[PDB]
Amino acid sequence: NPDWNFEKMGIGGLDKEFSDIFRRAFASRVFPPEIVEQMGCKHVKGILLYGPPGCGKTLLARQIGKMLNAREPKVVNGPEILNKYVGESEANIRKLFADAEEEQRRLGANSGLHIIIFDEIDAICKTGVHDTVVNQLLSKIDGVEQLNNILVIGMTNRPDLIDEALLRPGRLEVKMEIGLPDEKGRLQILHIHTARMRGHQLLSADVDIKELAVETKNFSGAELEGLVRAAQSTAMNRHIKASTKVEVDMEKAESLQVTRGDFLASLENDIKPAFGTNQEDYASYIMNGIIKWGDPVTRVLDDGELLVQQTKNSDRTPLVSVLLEGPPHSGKTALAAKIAEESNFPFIKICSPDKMIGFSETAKCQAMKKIFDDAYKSQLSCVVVDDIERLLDYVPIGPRFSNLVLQALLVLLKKAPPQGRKLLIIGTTSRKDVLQEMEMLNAFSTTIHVPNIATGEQLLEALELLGNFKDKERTTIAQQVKGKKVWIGIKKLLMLIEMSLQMDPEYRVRKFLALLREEGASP
Amino acid sequence: IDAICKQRGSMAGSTGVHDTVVNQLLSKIDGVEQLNNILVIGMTNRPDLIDEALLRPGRLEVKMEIGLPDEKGRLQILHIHTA
Ligand SMILES: Nc1ncnc2c1ncn2[C@@H]1O[C@H](COP(=O)(O)OP(=O)(O)OP(=O)(O)O)[C@@H](O)[C@H]1O
Repeated sequence: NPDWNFEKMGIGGLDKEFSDIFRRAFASRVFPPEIVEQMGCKHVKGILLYGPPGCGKTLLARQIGKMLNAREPKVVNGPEILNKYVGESEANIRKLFADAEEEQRRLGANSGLHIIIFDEIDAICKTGVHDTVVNQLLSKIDGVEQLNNILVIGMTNRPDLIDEALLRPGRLEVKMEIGLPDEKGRLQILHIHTARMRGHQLLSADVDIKELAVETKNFSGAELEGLVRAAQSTAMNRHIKASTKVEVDMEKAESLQVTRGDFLASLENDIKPAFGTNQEDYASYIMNGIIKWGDPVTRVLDDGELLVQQTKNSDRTPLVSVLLEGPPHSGKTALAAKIAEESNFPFIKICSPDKMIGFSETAKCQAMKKIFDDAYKSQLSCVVVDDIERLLDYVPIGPRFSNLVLQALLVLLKKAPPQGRKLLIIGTTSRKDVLQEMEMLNAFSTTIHVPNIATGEQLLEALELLGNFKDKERTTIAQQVKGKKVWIGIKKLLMLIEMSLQMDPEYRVRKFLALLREEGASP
Repeated sequence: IDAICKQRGSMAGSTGVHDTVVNQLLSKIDGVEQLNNILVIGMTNRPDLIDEALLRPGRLEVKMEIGLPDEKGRLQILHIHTA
């Protein structure tokens, strides 16, 4: 039988798609032809493969051409059919059907299978020349005479611009989607390149190919080869003392080694990716780390762990929400980012207003919808939304705000993901009364409170952990602040310390204390 | 180079002479026959108008940006022109 493997194709994921085809898309072929003719059914003869540029599509087509006792596939590269003279292109299109018609007449459908490969079909299919070509191809594929031994495979990166009539059933039946070169493929390519040098013992042992493969992301085979060549260039130039004139070469220009340093230098400053990659700048939201100046941090973190484990191991509460609360400058987004990082989930993302400046309500709604749609594809995911009041931009005058964003958030806060999947949501804000007065506080399942430095001993402990002031100043600070309560956030404390450290040592303490007096307050 | 090479299509004419030129150039630079004793240098003011196909691995694939000079460059240019 066809006995699909998909490991035959030397790739990954095809498991699912191969299954599809072998079991149900294609199957009439294996079935006895007489019964197929007797009842009905229709052999599939149209497959379209769409995805970003890569070597997977051509390799898959070659594997299929090896996946059957067929002829040699006929491949046309680009719009070579187009001709200056009238009539040549459609003539050639018909000329391609040579052996097919030969077998479709001498043995009809009872002959060998014919494979047709189209590269960048979008160029030819989408004014007289183009419409004539499209009509000729459509008639030849499906016309008065039916061919039962021709298969057409097309590859494109812009499926939206293909003719709709070409997607009618019986012309392009099967749809296939492609992706990018995975980590295992990148390792295979790097091994196919490097090994040659490994055999000659010319490669430094310090090189670790796994690390290089990990660093390279979104790099195709050509890009990896270019990176290797640039590493070779940086290695060989060590002996090329060329200058304004060009001396070139030395007594050690041979027996060269593509060292790791050359690889890294070429990767950073020589060869740039043509697509880039993702980005997770947790350092942006966590710039100065977390310092345990008291008990509240531990309480917040423990509640976060409890919520995470409830989300992970629940059956009838697949969706859970929580709200971070506190006064301004209390450090709320950093704690949420820390909890998300400690979650250890496959999918984590942050929605922040810093990425939406000058947007209208519709753009913000579309961005949020896209993020949640992406989150709905994984098995268990976490999402954090910070500065809710800056999202539905709010002003105490009027008051004024955006209703579309508020309604979208209210709808999204209680929509469960598809069956068998888990989602966690963490929201941060510094204005609870406003949200409560909007009837939005009842959507969240629970809340947590972020406090501020209250007692002087906590301030002294924070100073000691920061390690900025010495014992002499600490004695006076404790003397003057121990017998009184304080009210300050950590971010403001860092700002005050940085501001006060500018002046000369004789005044610093006083200046600092002066500032601490001006910023004092009570809840 | 941008005068000759522009994105395929995107032109309103019946002759279609702006596409055959690009296709012939692409075939000759990188075709079935392997020619490896040539180097092509192309300079332009508007890199965007160039057809995307010509800018890729194999075809061209090394691109330099010449920017405004710095204080040292200005000094060198003035010295050169005042020598
Ligand atoms: N124990 C801590 N908890 C939280 N943040 C801390 C802690 N120690 C140091 N930090 C740092 O203090 C800063 C807190 O600022 P953050 O942006 O988290 O506060 P915020 O209340 O969200 O700000 P704002 O109210 O001004 O929008 C961060 O740089 C964070 O890394």
